Amino acid sequence: GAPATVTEQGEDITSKKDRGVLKIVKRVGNGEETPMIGDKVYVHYKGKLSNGKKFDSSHDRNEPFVFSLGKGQVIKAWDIGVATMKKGEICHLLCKPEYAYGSAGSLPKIPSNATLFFEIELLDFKG
Amino acid sequence: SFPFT
Repeated sequence: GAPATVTEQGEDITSKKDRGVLKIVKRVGNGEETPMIGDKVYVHYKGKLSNGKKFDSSHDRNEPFVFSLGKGQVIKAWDIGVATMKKGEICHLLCKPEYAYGSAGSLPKIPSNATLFFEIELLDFKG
Repeated sequence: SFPFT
């Protein structure tokens, strides 16, 4: 399935080249510009655990998730991954725990040492 | 909580 495919076929987008965040572009977005640090970014997402459980989805809440890019308001994988996206793009991210919640995990759904899968759509970005 | 931290 999609988690396996991005695990085996994704591109390493980390600056360290440590395979901690792999990405596949599923839907090409618009033009060439990516957001800049500090921009308000609006995303839709779906997250799955390695046991197959869906642990979150913005679609189901009927509102996008909004954060300021590059400020550590989200897991590292999201700061790194969204920074690579164009407006309108959909990608898959496969995130090792060092770029997510590490040994701590995150109650209720995310265990310790969890590799996470996400589908992310970048709806918009603005300064 | 997710999707924060």
